[PDB]
Amino acid sequence: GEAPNQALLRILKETEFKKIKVLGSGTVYKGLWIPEGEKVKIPVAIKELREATSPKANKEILDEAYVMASVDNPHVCRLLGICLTSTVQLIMQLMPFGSLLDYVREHKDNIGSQYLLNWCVQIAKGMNYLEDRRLVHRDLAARNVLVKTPQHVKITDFGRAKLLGAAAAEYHAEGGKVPIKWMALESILHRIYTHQSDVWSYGVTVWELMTFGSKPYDGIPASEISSILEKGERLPQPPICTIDVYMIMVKCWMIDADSRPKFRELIIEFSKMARDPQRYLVIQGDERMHLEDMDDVVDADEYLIPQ
Ligand SMILES: */C=C\C(=O)Nc1ccc2cccnc2c1
Repeated sequence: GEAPNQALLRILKETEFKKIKVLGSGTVYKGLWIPEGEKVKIPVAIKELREATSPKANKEILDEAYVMASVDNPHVCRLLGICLTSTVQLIMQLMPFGSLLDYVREHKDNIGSQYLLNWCVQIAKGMNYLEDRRLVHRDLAARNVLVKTPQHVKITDFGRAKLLGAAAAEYHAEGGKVPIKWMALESILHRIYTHQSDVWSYGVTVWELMTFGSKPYDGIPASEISSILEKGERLPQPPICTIDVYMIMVKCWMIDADSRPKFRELIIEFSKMARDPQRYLVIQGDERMHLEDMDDVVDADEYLIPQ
């Protein structure tokens, strides 16, 4: 019916890694992973559940683990393994600069057009790969992209991710706390999710980046979004955006899903713009901007296990 998912899920001993410090409150730690019987140290982020008495929460972390184990792309976050102690631990690649949402808010005065457009390309490559894998993210947002380096971002948070119905080329959900301000009209109205609903949220994510992390429809209640969208209203042109960039964002927000660009087309359009960034974004001072033993440290991206 479909191709078998031969991804490996790696179980790690808790003695294989050291928590160095806390990054956020379950709880995320900065840490180091020594693959058992390998002379390598891998910077990791270790996500540990708090209560561990919640069967619900345990199902949710393993779903995430299932999806992150099944993706292998330079622009999607990858899981190194899980640890089944009292509290289940997810070990992933450390992404030391944090979320791109925070990163553009914190660095709004240092970020030039070449970085914004290259990020739009990389997120499009990430999302096109996911589409190839028949995977619908359903929660794409500048908060859900992480910064390995200012040159290199990755889509994260597969908590909401689901497969597309090949026989049913759409997903059908039922309740929760949801990101109304990022969602396609068909999603808010009919809980319909596709790759094309992922393109709508890709549009909003590009608007967050191009406004240096402004809040979409700030001050408008979630209850009002569906009406506003139905009245043909959309997020306004960011000051730095040429009409070229903004028109692409607007195409991602068309009511007809099949009228939106494909991720493969967004790769192409942002790359053309990436070859001449000052033609496509106008930024003040753009021209003048730049962004134990570590002996056996290697990045996760240079740590490959056989396929
Ligand atoms: C690409 C693996 C991954 O998802 N890494 C991840 C997750 C959370 C987080 C928080 C703070 C710093 N780095 C990371 C990295």
